Amino acid sequence: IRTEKIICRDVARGYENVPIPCVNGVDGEPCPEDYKYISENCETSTMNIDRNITHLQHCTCVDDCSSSNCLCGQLSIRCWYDKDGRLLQEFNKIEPPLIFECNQACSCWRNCKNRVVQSGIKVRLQLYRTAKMGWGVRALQTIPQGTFICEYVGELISDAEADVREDDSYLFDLDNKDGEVYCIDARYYGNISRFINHLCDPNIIPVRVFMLHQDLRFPRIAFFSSRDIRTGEELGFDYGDRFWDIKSKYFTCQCGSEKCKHSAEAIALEQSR
Amino acid sequence: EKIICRDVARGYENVPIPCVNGVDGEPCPEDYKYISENCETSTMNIDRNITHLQHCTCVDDCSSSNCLCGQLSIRCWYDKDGRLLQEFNKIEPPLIFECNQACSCWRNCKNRVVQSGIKVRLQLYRTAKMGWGVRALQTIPQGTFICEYVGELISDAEADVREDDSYLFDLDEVYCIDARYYGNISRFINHLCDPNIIPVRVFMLHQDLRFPRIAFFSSRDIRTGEELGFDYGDRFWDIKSKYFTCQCGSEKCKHSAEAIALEQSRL
Amino acid sequence: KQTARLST
Amino acid sequence: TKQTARLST
Ligand SMILES: C[S@@+](CC[C@H](N)C(=O)[O-])C[C@H]1O[C@@H](n2cnc3c(N)ncnc32)[C@H](O)[C@@H]1O
Ligand SMILES: C[S@@+](CC[C@H](N)C(=O)[O-])C[C@H]1O[C@@H](n2cnc3c(N)ncnc32)[C@H](O)[C@@H]1O
Ligand SMILES: [Zn+2]
Ligand SMILES: [Zn+2]
Ligand SMILES: [Zn+2]
Ligand SMILES: [Zn+2]
Ligand SMILES: [Zn+2]
Ligand SMILES: [Zn+2]
Ligand SMILES: [Zn+2]
Ligand SMILES: [Zn+2]
Repeated sequence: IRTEKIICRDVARGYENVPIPCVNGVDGEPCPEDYKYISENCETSTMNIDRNITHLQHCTCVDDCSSSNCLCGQLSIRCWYDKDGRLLQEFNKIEPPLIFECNQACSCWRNCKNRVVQSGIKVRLQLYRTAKMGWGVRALQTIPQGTFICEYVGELISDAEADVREDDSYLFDLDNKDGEVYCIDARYYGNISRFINHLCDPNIIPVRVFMLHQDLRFPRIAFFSSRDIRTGEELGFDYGDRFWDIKSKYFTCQCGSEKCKHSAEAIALEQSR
Repeated sequence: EKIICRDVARGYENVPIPCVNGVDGEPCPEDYKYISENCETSTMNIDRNITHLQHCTCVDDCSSSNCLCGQLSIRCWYDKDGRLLQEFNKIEPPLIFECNQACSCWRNCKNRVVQSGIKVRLQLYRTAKMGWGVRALQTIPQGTFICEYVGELISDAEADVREDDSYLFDLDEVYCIDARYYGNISRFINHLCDPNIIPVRVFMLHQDLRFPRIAFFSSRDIRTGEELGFDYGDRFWDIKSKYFTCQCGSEKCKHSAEAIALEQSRL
Repeated sequence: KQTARLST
Repeated sequence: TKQTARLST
C-alpha cells in the first residue's frame, strides 16, 4: 500500500497568506516544478495597463463601505459581500456581475467591507495527486458558499499570442468578445489555480474583479465557492466549451459525475444523436 | 496633550501611525491623499516585464555571498536581523537590489527588508518650529528600515512647474516623487542638519532604473521620542533658502539665517 | 480559435 | 540647476 507523502511544504514559497502544501499518495510523480509560482499576474511584454490614479472611480465613504451610498458597490448595482466577506445568497452565479473593490483613491480604510479579493487566500488548500486527472487542489477545511478561494494568476498575453501557444492547457480568456482581448496563460507562470481541474458538477465559479486599476481589458479572475464545500473535496470549475471543443480530440473528461457532459460516453452518445 | 488621529495611514501600513499635537491648535493634516505605494498620474510604462528581472537561484535564505541579487550591490548590505551592516556607506549609499518574484528563494529570505514594509512604531506630531514631524515611539537600532518615501511619480519637466516644491524627491532625465498631493508618512519627515536617517535607492518588484524606490534607514541608534530627520541636500536648500531658513536648532546648522549670513560675509 | 481557452 | 527644490540621495 503506497503511503501519502508530503513532497512540498509550500508550493507558494511563502508568497501567500497561508502555506499550500503538496502531497502524493497515488504514484511516484515528484512535486511539479515545470513552472514558476507567482502570486500576482505577470507581464512578459508591454501591456500598458491604465494605472493612472486619477482614472479610478472611487467612493467617498467615511463608513466601512456597507451602505447603499458606496459608489464602488453601485458599480456592480450593489456590493455583493456580506459582513464576513462572502457573496450574498442572491448573487447571480450563472452570469456574475463585474465586481469593483475599493482602491487607493477611495476615502475608506484598508479593512472596509469591499476588499475581499485584494486581501488574498484565507482558506486552507492542498495540491494533491488525483487518480485520473493529474494534480488537483482540494479543501483542508469546510468552506461556506460564497467564500473567496483564490485568483487565476498567470502571464498576461494577447489573444493573438494565445492563439500560437504550443501548450493550451492553462489559457484563461479574460473576455469572450472579438477584437482587443487578453488571456492569462498559467503554463509558465502561475499560482495554485493552475492546478484546479474541470468538473461537470463544479463547486467554484470565476468572477471578474477590479482592485488597484480599472482597465477593463484586464479583469482579475477570482474563484468563489458556489456551494458549501466539505473537507477533502476537490475544487473544480466548468472550463467551458471553448476549452472542450478543442481538447476533446486529445482527451476526455474523467470527472466521473452522473452529470458529465464531456466523458467519452457523453461524447459518443451525442455523436449518435 | 491630545491624540487626534488613531491612524493617518487608514490601515494601509503594517502598523498604525497615530497623530498627536501638544503644541498648538492645528488640526490633523488632510490636504493630501495617503497612499502606501507610489502612484502614477501620466503614462510612465514602468518596465514590469518579469523576464527583465535579474534574479538569484539560491536554495537557502540568501545569506551567502553567492546570491546574485546581493552581488548586484557588491554584497547584500543586510544583517541577519534586516539591518544595514556597520560598514554600509552612509554618505554615498549603493543601489540595493532586493530579491523578487523571479528569484528561486522564499518570501522571507534575508534580502527582502524594504518590500516587507514598516515595522517600527512611529508618530506624526506637532513640532515647535517646523510644522508637523515624525518621531520614534521605541528605540531603533542603527541600520533599521524606517519607511519609504512614497508619492506621485512625475517627470523632471513636470517637477520644474510644480507650484509647491516642498515635497519633491529626485530619483537619481531624472524622474521625481512628489509627495504633495499623494504621499505617505515620509512626507512629514523634516530636514535636520544633525540627521538620524538616510535615504537609499532600492529595487524590488521591477528593476526599471528610472524608478528606484527611496528607503529610509536609521544612521545611528535612535532613542524613544526622538524626531526623525534626514539631510534634504543642497538641491533643496539652494532654492528654498530664499523663502525660509532652517529651524533644526543644531549647533552644526548649515542652513539657518545666521549660517547663511555668516557665509555671505565671505568678503 | 486555434487553441483551447477556459472562459466564464 | 533647476527651477524647483528637490530632495536627494
Ligand atoms: C489547468 S490544468 C489543471 C492541472 C492539471 N491536472 C495538472 O496536473 O497540471 C488543465 C489540464 O488538466 C487535465 N484535466 C483537468 N480537468 C480534467 C478532467 N475533468 N478530465 C481530464 N483531464 C482533466 C487536462 O490535462 C487539462 O488540459
Ligand atoms: C517634506 S515637508 C516636511 C513636513 C512639513 N514640516 C509639514 O508640516 O508638512 C518639507 C517642508 O517642511 C518644512 N521644514 C522641514 N524641515 C525644516 C527645517 N529644518 N527648517 C525649516 N522648515 C523645515 C519646510 O516647510 C519644508 O518645505
Ligand atoms: Zn465605499
Ligand atoms: Zn471604494
Ligand atoms: Zn471601501
Ligand atoms: Zn465530466
Ligand atoms: Zn539569493
Ligand atoms: Zn532571496
Ligand atoms: Zn534574489
Ligand atoms: Zn539646520
